[PDB]
Amino acid sequence: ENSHNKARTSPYPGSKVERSQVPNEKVGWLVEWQDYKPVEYTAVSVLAGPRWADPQISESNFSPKFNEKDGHVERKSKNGLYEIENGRPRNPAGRTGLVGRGLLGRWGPNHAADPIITRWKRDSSGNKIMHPVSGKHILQFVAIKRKDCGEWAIPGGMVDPGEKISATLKREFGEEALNSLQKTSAEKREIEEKLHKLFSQDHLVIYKGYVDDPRNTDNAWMETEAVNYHDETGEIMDNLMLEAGDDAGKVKWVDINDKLKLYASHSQFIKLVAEKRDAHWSEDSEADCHAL
Ligand SMILES: OC[C@H]1O[C@@H](O)[C@H](O)[C@@H](O)[C@@H]1O
Repeated sequence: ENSHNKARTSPYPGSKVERSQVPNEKVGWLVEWQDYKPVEYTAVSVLAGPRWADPQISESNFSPKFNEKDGHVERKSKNGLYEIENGRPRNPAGRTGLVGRGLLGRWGPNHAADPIITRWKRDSSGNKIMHPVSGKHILQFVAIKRKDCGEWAIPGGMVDPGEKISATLKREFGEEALNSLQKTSAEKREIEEKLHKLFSQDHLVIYKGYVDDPRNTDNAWMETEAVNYHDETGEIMDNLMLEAGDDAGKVKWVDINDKLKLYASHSQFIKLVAEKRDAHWSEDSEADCHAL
């Protein structure tokens, strides 16, 4: 039922490295493939050993505790246990044609968080807006357009070592969508005040676990936790100006519907939020295909 596909594209991000070909029937690790010969690649930046990266497996003093909280490094996958073979993790979604870590710092799961902040779209009078096709109100969420992607996306990022997911969600939203890193500390508190209120009133976990990402390898992969914080009355997000963080091209409130084109698997997350919030989704019924 559909193997990961982005995790098998070439060349590997930021390189000219080509992955070994993996036929769809041979994606699952359960499938025997004695001749499987993935290319080995770990980015120079990762091999250099920065603070956010693990050492190579051979590193004498390195004894990772996979599938567990390993000190300041969360090695548990949100999709359950992952196998350890040849002393290293095996991607839970299957073969990718490349071993090593590529651009990912950690062996195993590399955690990210995606805060989906939503509010109902409102008119000049502060009332919700009903869509005629669905009869449901239009919901909006805060999206950013990165300069490196030029694609609209949920404002998320990597969990920092020793940081809790709830903290990552709040930090990323503030830094990326409210440009909090460029605030006078005084405003950083009016923000943490509004976000404190927001991040405690109406939240739902939308998705947790593996994400098909082109940075994934046989031994390291991305995982995210997408969580929706919703402002039902609009009173929390009404007087909060959006301002793109240094690494977000633009930021804006985006109307949600099934025509929305988003980065990665963010459109699927948004569809789930619309479902849970009873928001408008179907833009075109395709009824004219029978309308006569
Ligand atoms: O692709 C999975 C995740 O990767 C992270 O680097 C991004 O910041 C997230 O928005 C994305 O959901």
